[PDB]
Amino acid sequence: PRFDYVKIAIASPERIRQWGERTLPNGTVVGEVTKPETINYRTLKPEMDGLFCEKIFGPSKDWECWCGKYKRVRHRGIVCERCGVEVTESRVRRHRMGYIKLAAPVTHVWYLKGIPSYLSILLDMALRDVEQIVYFNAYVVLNPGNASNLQYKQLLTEDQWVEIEDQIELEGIEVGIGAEAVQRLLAELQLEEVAEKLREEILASKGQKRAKLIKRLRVIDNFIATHSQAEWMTLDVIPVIPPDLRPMVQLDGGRFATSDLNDLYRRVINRNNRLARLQEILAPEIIVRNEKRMLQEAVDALIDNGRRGRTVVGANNRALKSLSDIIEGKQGRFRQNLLGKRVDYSGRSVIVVGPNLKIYQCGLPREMAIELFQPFVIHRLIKLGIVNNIKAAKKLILKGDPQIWSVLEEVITGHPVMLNRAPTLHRLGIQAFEPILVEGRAIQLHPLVCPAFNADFDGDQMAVHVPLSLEAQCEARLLMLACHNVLSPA
Amino acid sequence: KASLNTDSFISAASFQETTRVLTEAAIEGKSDWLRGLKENVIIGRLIPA
Amino acid sequence: PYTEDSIRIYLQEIGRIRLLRAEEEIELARQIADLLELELIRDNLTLQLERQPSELEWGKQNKNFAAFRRRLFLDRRAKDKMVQSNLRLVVSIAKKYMNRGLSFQDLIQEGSLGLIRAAEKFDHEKGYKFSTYATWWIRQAITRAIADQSRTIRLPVHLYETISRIKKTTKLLSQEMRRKPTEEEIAEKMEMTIEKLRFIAKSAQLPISLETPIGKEEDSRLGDFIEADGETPEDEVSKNLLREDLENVLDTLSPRERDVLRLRYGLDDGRMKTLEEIGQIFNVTRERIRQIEAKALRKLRHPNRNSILKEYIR
Amino acid sequence: ADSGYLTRRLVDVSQDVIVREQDCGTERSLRVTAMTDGDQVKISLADRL
Amino acid sequence: IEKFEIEARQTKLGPEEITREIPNVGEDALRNLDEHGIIRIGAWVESGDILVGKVTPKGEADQPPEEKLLRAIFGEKARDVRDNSLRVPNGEKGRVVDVRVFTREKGDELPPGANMVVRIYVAQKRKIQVGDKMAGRHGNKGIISRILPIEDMPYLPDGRPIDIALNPLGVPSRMNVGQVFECLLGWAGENLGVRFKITPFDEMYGEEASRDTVHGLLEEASQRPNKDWVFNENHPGKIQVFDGRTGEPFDRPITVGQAYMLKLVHLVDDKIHARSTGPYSLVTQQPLGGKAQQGGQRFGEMEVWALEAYGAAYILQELLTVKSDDMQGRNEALNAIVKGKSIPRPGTPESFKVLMRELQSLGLDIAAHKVQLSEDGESADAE
RNA sequence: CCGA
DNA sequence: TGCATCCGTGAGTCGGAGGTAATAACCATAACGGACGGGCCTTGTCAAGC
DNA sequence: GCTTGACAAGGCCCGTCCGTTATGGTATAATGGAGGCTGTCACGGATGCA
Ligand SMILES: Nc1ccn([C@@H]2O[C@H](COP(=O)(O)OP(=O)(O)OP(=O)(O)O)[C@@H](O)[C@H]2O)c(=O)n1
Ligand SMILES: [Mg+2]
Ligand SMILES: [Mg+2]
Ligand SMILES: [Zn+2]
Repeated sequence: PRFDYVKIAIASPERIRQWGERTLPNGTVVGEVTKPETINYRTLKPEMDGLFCEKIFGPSKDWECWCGKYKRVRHRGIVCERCGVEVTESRVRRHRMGYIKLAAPVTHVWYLKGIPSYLSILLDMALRDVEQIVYFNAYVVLNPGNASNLQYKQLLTEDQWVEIEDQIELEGIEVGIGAEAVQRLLAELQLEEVAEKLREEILASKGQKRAKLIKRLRVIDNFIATHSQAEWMTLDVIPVIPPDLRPMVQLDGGRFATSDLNDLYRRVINRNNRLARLQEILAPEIIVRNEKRMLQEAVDALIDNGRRGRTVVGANNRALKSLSDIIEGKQGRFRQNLLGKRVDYSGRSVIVVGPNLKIYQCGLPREMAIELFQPFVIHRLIKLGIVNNIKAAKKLILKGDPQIWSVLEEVITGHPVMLNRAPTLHRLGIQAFEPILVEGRAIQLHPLVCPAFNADFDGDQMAVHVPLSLEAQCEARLLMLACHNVLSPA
Repeated sequence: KASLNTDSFISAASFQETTRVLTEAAIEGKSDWLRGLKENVIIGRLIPA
Repeated sequence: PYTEDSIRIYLQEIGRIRLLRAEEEIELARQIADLLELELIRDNLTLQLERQPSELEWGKQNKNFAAFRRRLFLDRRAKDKMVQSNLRLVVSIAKKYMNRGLSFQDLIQEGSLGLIRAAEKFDHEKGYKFSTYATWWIRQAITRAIADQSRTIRLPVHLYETISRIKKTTKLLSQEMRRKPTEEEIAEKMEMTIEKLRFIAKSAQLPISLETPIGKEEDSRLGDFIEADGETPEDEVSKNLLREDLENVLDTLSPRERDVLRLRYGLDDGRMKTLEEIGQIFNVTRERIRQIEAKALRKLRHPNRNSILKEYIR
Repeated sequence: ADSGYLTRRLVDVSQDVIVREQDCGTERSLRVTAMTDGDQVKISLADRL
Repeated sequence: IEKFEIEARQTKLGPEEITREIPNVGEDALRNLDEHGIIRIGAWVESGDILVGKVTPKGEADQPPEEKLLRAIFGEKARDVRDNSLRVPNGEKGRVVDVRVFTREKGDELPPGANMVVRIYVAQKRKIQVGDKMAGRHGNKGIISRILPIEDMPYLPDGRPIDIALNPLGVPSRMNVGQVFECLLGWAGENLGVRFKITPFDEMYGEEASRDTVHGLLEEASQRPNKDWVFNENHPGKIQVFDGRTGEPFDRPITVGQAYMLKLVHLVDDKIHARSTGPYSLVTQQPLGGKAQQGGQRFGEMEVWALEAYGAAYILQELLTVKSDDMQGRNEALNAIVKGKSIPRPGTPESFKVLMRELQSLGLDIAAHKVQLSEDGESADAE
């Protein structure tokens, strides 16, 4: 469909649950991943609750349920009453996503360990102190009531907290540790009150203090305009990527080829289930505290591996690729798959000199030309009444015929062809030519277009591209043809 | 610095420092109105030139 | 000091607690047994009173409820102390199982769960120390966590014990027969099928990541060579032209037999039907329907004026 | 690598400069002289206009 | 000599077998195969010929209504195996010289999960060709661009034609002067028959030692009783050369000699490649890369800048959508080209939806919106 | 590792 | 408040070939689930008749 | 242009049946971890310290 703009924001827990939850006709939601299983080892089918589950993500085959009994195409829009898998086409595993319900709150590592670290800006604390509270190395005072030695957002060690327990002062003093304390500190921050206090504080303050007050006020003003809560920087629900974007394929030899995202999700689910088990049976607090810190380090490695602490490695001490590592670099999604792609209807060969051949003309080899212009030849072989379908046309094309060469000669007449030599340093590195069929295997280039390509005949190769549409052939002829590119653009 | 201080977070994220640009764009809640050559290539549309 | 080593932080946190003595272990085991029998009578009261035993207690049958809460608090503190004081034994055991697939902290936490089970299963009336029974349960929990986690496509525990038995049997039959190793005698000494042995050896393989480099550089990747399993655009266009030519051939014959053949194979509904349900689409029953589709196939099997479809023969 | 990184930065800083209108209707101007480093010229005025 | 290897693996649906009975293969495509389905030693193979016939037991049997009706009409019993034979790639003709087969019950032991392994060696004699690389010992590379007949090649005043013409402008810009010393000394040794041997840095024995050695040996070769056209004292390194087409001598004397030229591994047969439509990638659904997997050329970011510096918005749009990772656009474009109609308008590419799902899985509420008549609504890009 |  | 120390961020484009990881308990016992075999019904051909 | 009757074929469906799989357990005593960096360069913030 068409759209006008793209808007980015912070995801709430209800929104993350809205991406993952899908209801059934029986009245049951199916969106939560509860087990770290992927597929069964005996039969290579996904398990009924896990990272590849067919109730959450969809069927692995077209119009087929998991347990059987619905193998036909005729059941459309139905859900199996025995298994629970909707009988749909199997391409919904590119789109359908799930979620993981955490047993403890966790902080997003983008908002804590970034620069300028918006969590410590909004909390008005130092980054080392918030990083010490989150990873269970220090306490913090949530209720400073009835004390002169204690104040709000003050950090304490374990010794300082057990020596406060001498006085049992004689009132209710609360403390907190981990991301529960950070979530409770963010949940009680009145945004309009702190904003008007900062606006009443900037007009009467010093020089270097004023820049910090301006930075905190401009962070706080974003949370009122976006209508987003400050406690949404701590995660209660974790979204799970669709399973076809983290595929698990089998190689010829029996070994399975997996992606690195499955190990990180498996660690998150394993530590979550162990934390729920420890909280169920009332384990000692030194064991439950180490389990929450490990879950915190597990969620951070899934999002950005090696951002805060030790980098999680694999088999040969190679670091696992994470959700920000698949997008953040020159091998990521932007620079390798969106701004530049591999294309169909293309080829390459070495170039030779082309004297006794005009400008705007390239010498295109014949075996290269039957491959690049194959659907245009297939269309002409049916229009001329030689064959009747694509299979006879492909058979006569591959078997070799003298009719195919006359057909290709009358097909490539007037069809411009774009030539490219890497590196493409300026505009004249891609130019369009009218091909003539030469015999041999090299591409014949005209000697006058050679400084425009920076190309000599001692080993250079050039790529060839065929425009398909009629607007694309009219643009190669009127805008890119080599007999109109005499002057430099610089 | 002038490439990263543009009105479009898609171009600034595809250029350099993707994590920081996406974090400030998510906190500021900003929209990308698809005005430029680099966004329409990523979207898949005709470029506006 | 500030550090980012969580293992060092946890080792300092367990080094802050001292080690027990033996009479301490006897007294804590007595309090743990008291706690467990109190939880047993609590569990049978929940099984009798439909899970509303929070205000019910058989230890008394106002100050008595406070004494009961104090007793329960001291027994729970005794259990937590006996678990907490022995966390050094878990670190001393779990440092041997380091490179089998789990990290150090996962082995420590699973051995801690095993230590919890050993502290709730200890018998002080046997004279034995706590460390032997604790070592048994900690190694049990660590090996069960290895067999349950640390593999993407996980294998059951009996498969791991079968792999170990096969390793021992092959090494013993290689000590006996020094040359010419024989899978026939390997399957003989294990009393199993040779294709079952090949299945065990195939399931025992480890996966390889799609992000591993192929050469000694960063230019290549394993996922760059894996083809997506789908249908080509050539097959799509060939079956679409086959569908169009098929409909244009079928609409040349009589209109009744054309829709009979179309409802028979799902060329309009997307649902292949039986012979009787054509008899409920019409009202004439299914015996005329089979003769209709038979003579329609005989008319389409004519040598003249039907060879346009004969080129799709593969 | 230095040359190509400079080229990528220059492309990203000015990927949205398209000719949109025919005239802006301004009175501001740029003074052009012949570029000289010493007594001999480098670019003359006729080449610069 | 090329080497081809095929393994008869073990599949869950059944064992793969190497056989002579292959479906959808004609009569005379099996003449070179033996009784087991393998080629014999000394057979000539070209591109597409069967080396080892192999089948595997496919077992899904999910047929569309078109195939069901076509097998209702014309008989057409669908077999349980499919073709998986080893074939010669595009090009790579030659003679089969070694057909060694390894079987586990013959005494061999294999990679696990494979029944038998066949290894086939195919040898070919490659002549010199237009597009091949050629070089000397002085860094003077080049590509052959024309092969002329000897009646068209220039010839010497004894009537002997020239084997190779090199451009003289590649010498003083590249500053490799020793090739002219080498060709003149080799031509003196050709006219004498002595096969010289000269160690480098020979200017220790005097000033202009290489020049004096070369011209003195050329003079002594020209003092032969029949060969006095070899050296001219007016212009030393040059002699008169005649044109093969007209018979006229060239206006200026030309340096001739005997050079030692080399043929390099960069031949045009290993360089030519073309793709119409092949396999695709797993997640991105873009064409693969590489000659071995019939991959497509990468249209990188600099090529996108070059197309944007032109006009050419439609060339750039079809290069990014209907030629890569838009599957409905791929099918529609191929159908419109085959049926001769207009190619329709493309949709959202597949990698952009992958990026949207990845940014959502990072925890960012990113969505596309559409405004129409005072209304904002979130659009569904997955459709 | 090599080639442009 | 100025200077020293620290940390995160970047470092050109295409093509070919080869090619990865690599060591570590054992035992009873019940619950579970796919496979296999009769029962009934639904379905698909021969065959004679108006 | 249909109709009824014989002859089988084969999916659903509910029993056992045996191989797989999950779970619990073992009682001398054992009580803080191996394991690599150590030859890049330059710029910009952010601490941090005198
Ligand atoms: N690391 C490299 C090396 C080479 N090239 C490209 O390859 C060409 C190399 O030309 P080549 O023929 O190898 O050398 P010449 O410059 O022609 O010099 P010579 O004639 O002496 O070989 C360069 O222009 C350049 O565009 C490149 O992009 N990157
Ligand atoms: Mg060159
Ligand atoms: Mg050159
Ligand atoms: Zn089902």
